[PDB]
Amino acid sequence: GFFGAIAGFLEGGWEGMIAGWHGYTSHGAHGVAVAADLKSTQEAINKITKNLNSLSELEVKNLQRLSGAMDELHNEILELDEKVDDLRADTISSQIELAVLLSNEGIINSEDEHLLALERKLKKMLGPSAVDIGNGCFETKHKCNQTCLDRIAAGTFNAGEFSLPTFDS
Amino acid sequence: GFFGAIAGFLEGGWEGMIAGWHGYTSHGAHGVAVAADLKSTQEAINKITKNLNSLSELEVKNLQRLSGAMDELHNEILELDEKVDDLRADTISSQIELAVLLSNEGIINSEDEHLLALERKLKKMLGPSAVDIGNGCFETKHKCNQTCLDRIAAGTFNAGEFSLPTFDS
Amino acid sequence: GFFGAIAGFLEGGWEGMIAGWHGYTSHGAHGVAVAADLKSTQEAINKITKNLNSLSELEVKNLQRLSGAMDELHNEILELDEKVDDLRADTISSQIELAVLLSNEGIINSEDEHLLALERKLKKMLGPSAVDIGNGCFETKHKCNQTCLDRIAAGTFNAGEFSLPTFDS
Amino acid sequence: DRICTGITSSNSPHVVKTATQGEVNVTGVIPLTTTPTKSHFANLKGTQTRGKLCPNCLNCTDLDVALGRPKCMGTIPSAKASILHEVKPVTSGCFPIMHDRTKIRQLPNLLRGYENIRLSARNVTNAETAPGGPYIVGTSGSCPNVTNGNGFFATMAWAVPKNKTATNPLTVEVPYICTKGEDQITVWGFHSDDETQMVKLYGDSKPQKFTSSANGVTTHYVSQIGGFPNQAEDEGLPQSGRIVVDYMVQKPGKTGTIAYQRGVLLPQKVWCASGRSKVIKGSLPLIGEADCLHEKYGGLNKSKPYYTGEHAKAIGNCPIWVKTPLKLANGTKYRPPAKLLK
Amino acid sequence: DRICTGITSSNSPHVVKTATQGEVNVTGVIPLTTTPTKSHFANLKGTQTRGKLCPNCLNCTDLDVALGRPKCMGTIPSAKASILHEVKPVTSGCFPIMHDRTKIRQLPNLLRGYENIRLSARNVTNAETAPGGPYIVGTSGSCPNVTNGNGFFATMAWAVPKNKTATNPLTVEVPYICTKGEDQITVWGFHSDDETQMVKLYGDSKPQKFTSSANGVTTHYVSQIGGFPNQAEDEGLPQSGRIVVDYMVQKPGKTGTIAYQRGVLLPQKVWCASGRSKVIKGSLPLIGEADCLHEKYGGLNKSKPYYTGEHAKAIGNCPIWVKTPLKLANGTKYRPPAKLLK
Amino acid sequence: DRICTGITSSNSPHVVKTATQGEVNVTGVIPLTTTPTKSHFANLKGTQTRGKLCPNCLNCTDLDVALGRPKCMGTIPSAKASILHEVKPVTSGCFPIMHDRTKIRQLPNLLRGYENIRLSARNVTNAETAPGGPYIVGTSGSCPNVTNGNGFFATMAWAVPKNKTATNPLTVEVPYICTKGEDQITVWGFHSDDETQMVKLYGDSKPQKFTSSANGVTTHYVSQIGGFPNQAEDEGLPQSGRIVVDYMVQKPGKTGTIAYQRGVLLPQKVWCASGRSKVIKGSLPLIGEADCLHEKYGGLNKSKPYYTGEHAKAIGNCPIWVKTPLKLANGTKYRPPAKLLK
Ligand SMILES: *[C@@H]1O[C@H](CO)[C@@H](O[C@@H]2O[C@H](CO)[C@@H](O)[C@H](O)[C@H]2NC(C)=O)[C@H](O)[C@H]1NC(C)=O
Ligand SMILES: *[C@@H]1O[C@H](CO)[C@@H](O[C@@H]2O[C@H](CO)[C@@H](O)[C@H](O)[C@H]2NC(C)=O)[C@H](O)[C@H]1NC(C)=O
Ligand SMILES: *[C@@H]1O[C@H](CO)[C@@H](O[C@@H]2O[C@H](CO)[C@@H](O)[C@H](O)[C@H]2NC(C)=O)[C@H](O)[C@H]1NC(C)=O
Ligand SMILES: *[C@@H]1O[C@H](CO)[C@@H](O[C@@H]2O[C@H](CO)[C@@H](O)[C@H](O)[C@H]2NC(C)=O)[C@H](O)[C@H]1NC(C)=O
Ligand SMILES: *[C@@H]1O[C@H](CO)[C@@H](O[C@@H]2O[C@H](CO)[C@@H](O)[C@H](O)[C@H]2NC(C)=O)[C@H](O)[C@H]1NC(C)=O
Ligand SMILES: *[C@@H]1O[C@H](CO)[C@@H](O[C@@H]2O[C@H](CO)[C@@H](O)[C@H](O)[C@H]2NC(C)=O)[C@H](O)[C@H]1NC(C)=O
Ligand SMILES: *[C@@H]1O[C@H](CO)[C@@H](O[C@H]2O[C@H](CO)[C@@H](O)[C@H](O)[C@H]2NC(C)=O)[C@H](O)[C@H]1NC(C)=O
Ligand SMILES: *[C@@H]1O[C@H](CO)[C@@H](O[C@H]2O[C@H](CO)[C@@H](O)[C@H](O)[C@H]2NC(C)=O)[C@H](O)[C@H]1NC(C)=O
Ligand SMILES: *[C@@H]1O[C@H](CO)[C@@H](O[C@H]2O[C@H](CO)[C@@H](O)[C@H](O)[C@H]2NC(C)=O)[C@H](O)[C@H]1NC(C)=O
Ligand SMILES: *[C@@H]1O[C@H](CO)[C@@H](O[C@H]2O[C@H](CO)[C@@H](O)[C@H](O)[C@H]2NC(C)=O)[C@H](O)[C@H]1NC(C)=O
Ligand SMILES: *[C@@H]1O[C@H](CO)[C@@H](O[C@H]2O[C@H](CO)[C@@H](O)[C@H](O)[C@H]2NC(C)=O)[C@H](O)[C@H]1NC(C)=O
Ligand SMILES: *[C@@H]1O[C@H](CO)[C@@H](O[C@H]2O[C@H](CO)[C@@H](O)[C@H](O)[C@H]2NC(C)=O)[C@H](O)[C@H]1NC(C)=O
Ligand SMILES: *[C@@H]1O[C@H](CO)[C@@H](O)[C@H](O)[C@H]1NC(C)=O
Ligand SMILES: *[C@@H]1O[C@H](CO)[C@@H](O)[C@H](O)[C@H]1NC(C)=O
Ligand SMILES: *[C@@H]1O[C@H](CO)[C@@H](O)[C@H](O)[C@H]1NC(C)=O
Ligand SMILES: *[C@@H]1O[C@H](CO)[C@@H](O)[C@H](O)[C@H]1NC(C)=O
Ligand SMILES: *[C@@H]1O[C@H](CO)[C@@H](O)[C@H](O)[C@H]1NC(C)=O
Ligand SMILES: *[C@@H]1O[C@H](CO)[C@@H](O)[C@H](O)[C@H]1NC(C)=O
Ligand SMILES: *[C@H]1O[C@H](CO)[C@@H](O)[C@H](O)[C@H]1NC(C)=O
Ligand SMILES: *[C@H]1O[C@H](CO)[C@@H](O)[C@H](O)[C@H]1NC(C)=O
Ligand SMILES: *[C@H]1O[C@H](CO)[C@@H](O)[C@H](O)[C@H]1NC(C)=O
Repeated sequence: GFFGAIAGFLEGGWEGMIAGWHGYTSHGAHGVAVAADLKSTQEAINKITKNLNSLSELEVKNLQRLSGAMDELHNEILELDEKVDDLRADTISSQIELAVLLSNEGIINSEDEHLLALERKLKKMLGPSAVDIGNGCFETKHKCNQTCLDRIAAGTFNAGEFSLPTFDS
Repeated sequence: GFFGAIAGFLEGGWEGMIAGWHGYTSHGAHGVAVAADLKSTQEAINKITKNLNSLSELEVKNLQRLSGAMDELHNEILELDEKVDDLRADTISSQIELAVLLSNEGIINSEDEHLLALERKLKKMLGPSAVDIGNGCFETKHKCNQTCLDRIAAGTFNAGEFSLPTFDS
Repeated sequence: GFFGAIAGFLEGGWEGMIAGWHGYTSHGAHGVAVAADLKSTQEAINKITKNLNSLSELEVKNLQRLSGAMDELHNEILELDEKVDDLRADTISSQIELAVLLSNEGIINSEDEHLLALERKLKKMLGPSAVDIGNGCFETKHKCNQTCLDRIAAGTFNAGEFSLPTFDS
Repeated sequence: DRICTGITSSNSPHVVKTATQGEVNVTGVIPLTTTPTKSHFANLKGTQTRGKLCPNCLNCTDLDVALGRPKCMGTIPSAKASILHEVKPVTSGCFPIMHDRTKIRQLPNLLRGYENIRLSARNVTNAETAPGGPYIVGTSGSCPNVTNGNGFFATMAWAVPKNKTATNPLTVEVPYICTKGEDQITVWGFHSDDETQMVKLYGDSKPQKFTSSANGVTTHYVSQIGGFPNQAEDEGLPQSGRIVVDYMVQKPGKTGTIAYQRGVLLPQKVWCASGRSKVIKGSLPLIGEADCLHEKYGGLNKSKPYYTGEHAKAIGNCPIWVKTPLKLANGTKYRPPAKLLK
Repeated sequence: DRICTGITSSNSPHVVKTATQGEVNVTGVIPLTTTPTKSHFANLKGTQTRGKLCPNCLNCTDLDVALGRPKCMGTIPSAKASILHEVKPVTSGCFPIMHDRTKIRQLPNLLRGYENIRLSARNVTNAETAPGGPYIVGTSGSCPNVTNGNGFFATMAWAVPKNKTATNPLTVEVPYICTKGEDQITVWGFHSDDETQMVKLYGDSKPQKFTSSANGVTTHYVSQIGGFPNQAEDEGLPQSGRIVVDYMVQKPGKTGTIAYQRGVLLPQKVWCASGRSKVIKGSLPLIGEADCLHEKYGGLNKSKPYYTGEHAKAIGNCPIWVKTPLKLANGTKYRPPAKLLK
Repeated sequence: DRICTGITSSNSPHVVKTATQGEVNVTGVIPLTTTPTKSHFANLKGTQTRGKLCPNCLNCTDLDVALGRPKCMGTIPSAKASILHEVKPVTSGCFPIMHDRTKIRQLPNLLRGYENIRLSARNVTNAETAPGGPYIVGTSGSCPNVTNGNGFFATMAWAVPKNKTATNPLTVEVPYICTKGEDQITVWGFHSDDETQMVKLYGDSKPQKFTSSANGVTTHYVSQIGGFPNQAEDEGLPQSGRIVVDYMVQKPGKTGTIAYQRGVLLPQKVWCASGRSKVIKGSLPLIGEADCLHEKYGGLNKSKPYYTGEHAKAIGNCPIWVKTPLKLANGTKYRPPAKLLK
């Protein structure tokens, strides 16, 4: 989105990313590695779930026939009653239309904030010898093929497996 | 929230943090230090204040009796009038319900963006010798006990008090 | 905004910034340089455009006279009909009022996220020899006057033009 | 080596509405919409659903029942949810009525309006003691009493006078007579017949004038003597005359006024009613249980929060109508697959 | 050494509604809700509040006043906010009326509808010159004039004829007669009495027919001769007869039509009214000043933006009704205290 | 050297509404508001717009046309959007009517309600064969037939009896007679004249009683004999008498009832109507084409999504009314220019 275009991220899909929505790519002599993160994809699915439950709660009075209307005597009153039903419906519909759209805007945009987090999770585990590009990428003093990256995706990665300095929580 | 879980922040309360909502923790030989920031907690209270004033402005037409109704003659018209009042009320209530909830979502989430800022304020004052973990934390070449951290919280901190390089605005 | 005040950014206008909304300032022996970024200002104008198109789509039933009302016979029914029109209007107006305000809050706030991105775009091109302050600023090992900064604004900047290390995408 | 964050590219045929980015393609979605499909109605879940106004009061119209037709005098169950199957309810026997001359047909549905309706503990006005000459409570063939003979609507009395003489309009006062703060529904009308039979049943052969007042609502009728429309919604051939019948509605503690001459059907057994059952228009051979009743889609149960289609009155636990099929993003924006790298 | 950002943990008993995170516990909250509590009504702040339709026109009903009862002929203050204390307003003296036979009781409240109401500069129709025989303006005991003797509602004339003879229906034409584009409220009715007194006051002892037309609205009555209900809402014992009285409503420049026989109470002093005062149902011995008037909670002044409780018509500067108690987060999400570190 | 991100400072006179920051000054804005300005009406874009109910049926009132005035018997175009220029429509010729005694004036506008309206294929009731003595179809001077002589509203028959004798009320039965599920609008009334002319045209000089019933709606009139208001909205001097005229509305398959004596204007050619044209109040010498028709601002075409000003009924493709002038931020928050640096 607007953040991704400006701070030169990549509007690139990685159709390799099967098991998840957001994760890491890994580049070098091995070619390109790709791995989903199974918490960013889960945490995104949560919000959405709870957002549904949110949209569902809304209650709107039943809207029914008029108790003392009378279908041949009171047509003009009965007619205004339809107007009422129509307007009510058309009103509450536009409101919901808004609620959802807002809701979507939320979800859609939040995606970039996943990526952004996922980067910071990465920065931790790569240790102080890595170099934060700003790209959403890191130049690392060691090679990282598919296996290495999968540890990165799982949070069972350890720098110094390639003897390099490490932050320890 | 979703950002905090992914980029391994800490879902930890610091019930030490009395004078404020967000601030800094400090770790080492001294144990753990904790300090509130009295601008992040203030700037959060602002938004909320102005958000109240926002919710308050809303005006909705009075909704009253019918000028020429007549309480024994025109019951069917008078009845539809209630319908009208009920629907109106139930409609405008669901709308407000939405406005507030959205408003809350806003405030609740924004909290993470405080933390995130508060980090960047910290990064400045720790100088170029510190190491940004990505954790929302910094590995620093010097010790920081309660006193030091309180200067950090106040913005009257200076690296090189432990003779280390300094950014000067 | 709240982010900008906390993480000590600058609530400063640069009335020099003519051709755009957000961009870079540059500081040193040359004095102060200023340059707009012609994608952050464009990407901001986009959102807004598409947000207008969004607000415009909303459709609300016509709201007209009653088919069988009759202007001297049915005044009480005719009167409730006005009530209906008034309420409808006052309701749908408050809703739109909300939609726009939310919309504005969105746009207004998003500005800080531009700045934030624009920083990260900068970090890339300045290479690994620069120093991220956290200020939204970078201490750079070379001088940058108006010309240099304009390359920075255009994305045709290259470190190592002042022989310094470079990230290459 | 460079390690980076990325997002997925995949099948994104679903499109979604956003404020800032226009309309965008998305990985997947949770739909919030359904179009329901027309089906038979059903007993509304957390309630009880009115049928013929009187089940167990078998083989009769609601109008029949309403009018207090001899057999059709069964007992009414209370309900909080009623259905309207007859926009124009019919009579299925008894004495020929010229329905289309009074708001009368709707009486069943007025009654349907209420939670509680009852036939009547007592009858409003003493048929014989009524102003005017002493009346034989007219009893009529073609309205079979249970045994048989002369059964006439519990609703009202066929006021035939001994001492057959023309009358200057008289005023009966129909009092309140209903338990609690119930609504009272009074009922009444007039018989009129051909030239000769008129003079025979009442000493007169003249159009007869009738006026009722109730809560500022006034109605005035004029009887017909000869050439009545074919009888319909009745039984068989006392074609002699017809009944014009009406209802009168009395709010708690209000009184009514009927001015009348000859042919008067004085009110007798009179409806007391109270409470408000939720009413809808439904074509009804009721089948089963649904979450919610839609004037059109009929029996329906709640799957998704909203529905698309024809808006209508719907009662119970109903999905909210919505302009157009809505979808919640459950995925990410479409991203074209990348070799856009170096 | 590691320096980090953190948030607080503290007492978080308050819960809040969010879209993305479900319902969450929070440090503190600003409530936006109150339940008000039933209390006495009050004069609405930025306006003036109607009481007995006529204060200073002491010890009289609004109906009394409306009808133009002799003493109760005081002057009406304008207001933009009116209260309805009588759903069924009463008469407290003068000549026995059979109220429950006409929309009449509501007249006070119809009038209350308006910003401006006035008794009348002039009277509509010349009582004596009226069609039919020359009429003595009937004056009646039991409606004490200020001195005493025979005071009869300024509203209408008791049309008693010299030359006592039965009448075929006559038509008076009640013209517009109101300043500006005011609403005209006409008033009228008929007296009727027992067999003998009838013949005495008017040469006839026959039910009398009355029909009014005004703006396509038509009403028809038939007088009663003997056996009137006990008199109530009156004074003392001209039990001889009773008055049936009605009102007629005339829009700017419209004319009215009353057909009548004997007993006619021709309209006289006639209401002109204009503007729209906001009306509410309130039980009223008015006390003090409130921000806002609630049909139920009554006198109430604005604390928080919304309120919870019973919805009702409310006028002025009122908090908005709301489904359920709402709260705005003024704190942070609950965070369990941490030793979750190493 | 330090390179930094910054935002602009510039002319920021426009202010905007936000939730979190209160009201803020902004670089620039896209306005979403306009106040329209009063102007002449126009033919509504994607439809056709009613004028005099009958164009090509020249120099006549809609009321004239409605009533079936001799010349004014042209053919009605269908439209889906109608305008109301006459709140009180007038008659411009023919026989003196006492308009203000019946809902009649509104007939044009009732008709305007519909998409399709038609004069009538046939006439409802056989004028001569009608109950009562054989009637000469009264033909009246002052309502010029096209040639001339005696033209009387196609709407109804002037029922003059040979065998001039007083009548006890008779009942005509006006059947349905309309194609499809059309609405039937019946029409009728009564003539009455001065003492002598009465006896001459009908053997009687007595007020005449008329009562119609249609779908539970009942109306009762009483004719006038002498002293009629000046004739207006007519031609010239058969001042002898006047017509009181009314309309009756018949839903699909419903029947009507008119009780009558002498002066009866039996219904003849009778409106069939169907479909629903959207109606608005507009002062109308129609000029051109607009996007949208506003009861006040009149002809108007869509510039911005909303408008500010007076709310009113508006049809077509209309901007949405809005409380107050709204603006969308198209810029950045105001930032005071900086030397706030070191
Ligand atoms: C984005 O969504 C649209 C449909 O939601 C896709 O384009 C559609 O292609 C199908 C093919 O059967 C058509 O039925 C639709 O009419 C097309 N959409 C419209 C309205 O133009 C599109 O392919 C999706 N994804 C991509 C990759 O753009
Ligand atoms: C909607 O939900 C109800 C369950 O609450 C379904 O009711 C079942 O209907 C069938 C036949 O009509 C009965 O045999 C069952 O007894 C009912 N409940 C169950 C499942 O045990 C209803 O049919 C559902 N769908 C529709 C179309 O109304
Ligand atoms: C979060 O809020 C809820 C109440 O808002 C707290 O749980 C409640 O405990 C009180 C004790 O008196 C009960 O009255 C409520 O019924 C409980 N809530 C419900 C509805 O379950 C809870 O303790 C708060 N904070 C924490 C730490 O979870
Ligand atoms: C709501 O606000 C008004 C003030 O505007 C209160 O009115 C006061 O009422 C008391 C007694 O009824 C008087 O003595 C004062 O003169 C009034 N105003 C003041 C405070 O000087 C009103 O009582 C408030 N609350 C209620 C319950 O209506
Ligand atoms: C922010 O906006 C307001 C107006 O939108 C500016 O202040 C206004 O100055 C003009 C001068 O003609 C007045 O007409 C307005 O009445 C003033 N506004 C109000 C309501 O106080 C203000 O100057 C703008 N920008 C800045 C720099 O604050
Ligand atoms: C609103 O839009 C329409 C165009 O759809 C304008 O209609 C033009 O009106 C003029 C004179 O009334 C005609 O000469 C043109 O034929 C019409 N269309 C055009 C531009 O070719 C209408 O005038 C516009 N504005 C108003 C005030 O209604
Ligand atoms: C049904 O109608 C008859 C009248 O037609 C009612 O009573 C009649 O029959 C009785 C035989 O048991 C006689 O004792 C009555 O005298 C007779 N009524 C007459 C005409 O005077 C009878 O009550 C009705 N059925 C019921 C409900 O019992
Ligand atoms: C939202 O999308 C996800 C996929 O993007 C849905 O599927 C997930 O949850 C399933 C539970 O039925 C699991 O079995 C899957 O592991 C998981 N993803 C898949 C398809 O492999 C999720 O259910 C979707 N809908 C909802 C209810 O939010
Ligand atoms: C009250 O009523 C009386 C009539 O009952 C009105 O006038 C009467 O008394 C007068 C004494 O001053 C006489 O001069 C009148 O002739 C007499 N009226 C009759 C019966 O002819 C009197 O005007 C009324 N009070 C007022 C308002 O002055
Ligand atoms: C919102 O919360 C804060 C506390 O979280 C409230 O209290 C603050 O403001 C007070 C003004 O009355 C100060 O006295 C306090 O310093 C400060 N915090 C505390 C309690 O020590 C604030 O008022 C709350 N409500 C509003 C109006 O937003
Ligand atoms: C206009 O009115 C006259 C009646 O006033 C209608 O017919 C009359 O004139 C005819 C001459 O062609 C005669 O043949 C008729 O006998 C005569 N009618 C009478 C009074 O009996 C005439 O039809 C009307 N105009 C039209 C529509 O032709
Ligand atoms: C929103 O603001 C921008 C300026 O902030 C508007 O102008 C831009 O677009 C113009 C198209 O007419 C270009 O000619 C300009 O290059 C550009 N900026 C300027 C004024 O130099 C934009 O149109 C505004 N309004 C809309 C429609 O969003
Ligand atoms: C990654 O590199 C190591 C070599 O040290 C190797 O053991 C591992 O198999 C590699 N992963 C793959 C599958 O490419
Ligand atoms: C922090 O360390 C310094 C030692 O240089 C000391 O002066 C100060 O008191 C310490 N703060 C506390 C209270 O722990
Ligand atoms: C910036 O510096 C270089 C000196 O190497 C010079 O060529 C260029 O003109 C300078 N730009 C300006 C205009 O200050
Ligand atoms: C009926 O007849 C009686 C006695 O024959 C007679 O006195 C009376 O007038 C008649 N009834 C009435 C009330 O007309
Ligand atoms: C009243 O009496 C007069 C004279 O005695 C008489 O001529 C007249 O007919 C009567 N009034 C009316 C209008 O009947
Ligand atoms: C009209 O006159 C005829 C014959 O002269 C007469 O028999 C009849 O009674 C009169 N018409 C009616 C129905 O009164
Ligand atoms: C009520 O009056 C009727 C006449 O309708 C009478 O026959 C009956 O006995 C009375 N009540 C009863 C016991 O049904
Ligand atoms: C109005 O007519 C009345 C009769 O109601 C008459 O007594 C009175 O004098 C007239 N007007 C006045 C001056 O009250
Ligand atoms: C319909 O009846 C009228 C009397 O209104 C008669 O003159 C006419 O011939 C009939 N129909 C026609 C052909 O106009």
